[PDB]
Amino acid sequence: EVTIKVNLIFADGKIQTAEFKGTFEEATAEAYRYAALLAKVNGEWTADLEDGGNHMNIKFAGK
Amino acid sequence: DIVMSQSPSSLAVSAGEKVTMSCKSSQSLLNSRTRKNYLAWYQQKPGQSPKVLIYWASTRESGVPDRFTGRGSGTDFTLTISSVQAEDQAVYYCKQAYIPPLTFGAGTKLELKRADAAPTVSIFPPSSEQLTSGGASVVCFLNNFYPKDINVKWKIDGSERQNGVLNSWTDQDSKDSTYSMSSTLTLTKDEYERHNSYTCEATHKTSTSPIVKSFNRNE
Amino acid sequence: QIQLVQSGPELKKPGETVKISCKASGYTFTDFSMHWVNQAPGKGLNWMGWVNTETGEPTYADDFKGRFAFSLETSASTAYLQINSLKNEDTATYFCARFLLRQYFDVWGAGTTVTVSSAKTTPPSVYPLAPGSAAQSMVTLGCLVKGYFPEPVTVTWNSGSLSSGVHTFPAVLQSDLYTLSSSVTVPSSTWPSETVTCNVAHPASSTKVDKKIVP
Repeated sequence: EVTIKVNLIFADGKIQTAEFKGTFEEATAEAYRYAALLAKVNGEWTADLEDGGNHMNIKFAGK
Repeated sequence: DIVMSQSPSSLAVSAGEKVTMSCKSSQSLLNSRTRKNYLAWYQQKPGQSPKVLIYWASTRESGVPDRFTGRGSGTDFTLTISSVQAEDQAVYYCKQAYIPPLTFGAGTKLELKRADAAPTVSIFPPSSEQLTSGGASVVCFLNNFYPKDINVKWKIDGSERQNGVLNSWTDQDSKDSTYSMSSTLTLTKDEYERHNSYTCEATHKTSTSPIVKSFNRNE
Repeated sequence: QIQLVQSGPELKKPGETVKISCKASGYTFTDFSMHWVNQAPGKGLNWMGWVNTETGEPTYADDFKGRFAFSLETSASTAYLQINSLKNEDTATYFCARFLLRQYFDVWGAGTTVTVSSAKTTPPSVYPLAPGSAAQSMVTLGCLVKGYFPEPVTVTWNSGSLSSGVHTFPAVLQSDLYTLSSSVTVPSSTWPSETVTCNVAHPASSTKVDKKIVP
């Protein structure tokens, strides 16, 4: 049981933050699925890990 | 038993922005017969009972703001708030009623992001009524600040004090979306009187230097 | 005013039994099934099961077999939840709710909190918190409520007429006693010209104290 803290960075620069809980694997997986959900409107994305992997930045290209 | 998985666990968003919450069921919730997905969304604010927003996966209850929209079918569902407001600060739960037992998701906590705000700090010496009882409680309020992260530090005659301190934090204010905190330093009437300077220092990102509030017993 | 009224908070020692009520008002009781949902402190919702308000037949979720019973008093349009052999983990808020054909709860009771503890019921001490200075702006006043058991205590200012700019903090437990504080910020003009007093109520001890904040 961990908590992955995510920065959802959109094309316009605005930022939303989220947290996913569970095993490091599932919580990370949830973050990626959430990104795909948001991609349908925010565009393609890239993700980068930090904080020993606990922190994550997801940047959407927009369009 | 149908397991309901909600994500994210919590979301922080600025006013007026779009919010998306997801809920997934371990198995289809679509009632092939009535052709309706038995999935509902409930909103619960601090201290209150839950309140339905959406049912049949996408039907909004009368009176619920049209900024709330439910979508999905089968095992994947989403609840969307088109332009979030302070009154949307709460925990959201999806619930399936396709096959007993009815089961809820763990919920998604929704919080607002706003402009930083320094805390308003007020210190209060023990009340004569309490001292007349043999106890001394020094209270300090750090009100309406943002972000929620803040640290408090007491000092009796210029020296840090840590034992006898109780802190409490409120949920995000439903009006200005700020946070508040209370810190009580309890000492014996004897301890209290053997000292004169009492200080409450608040450290918040809004200032490089802590906001200090104090009083002198001799005054 | 269609509603479900639930009985007040309960304080019980482990091993005891408790029976809470849910009185229907404003609708045909037997037209809808009544469900029970509970919630542990700071946790999510858990479905306990339901009862047929027509026949009285109960249906329990697995995590609630054995010590939980759903009953009815049809003549009084009231549903009951009785918990036997109370355990610490039973400490939670229990809600009753009306279930509709479209598979969702449209009416909820306010909830009945059950506290399982051995701690002794204690009245709270209410201390006023007046500012040390008198500058002139916004003025912050407060009220300290400490040494009481069990939850809860209600705090209002000027009998509820003063609600804006109020911050009543969640109580903190220490050695079987709770300590709570409430602050209120008002214009320097209003106070101390106009009276300002907190109203603290602790039903568990039939305590109802009013405290005027004097400079």
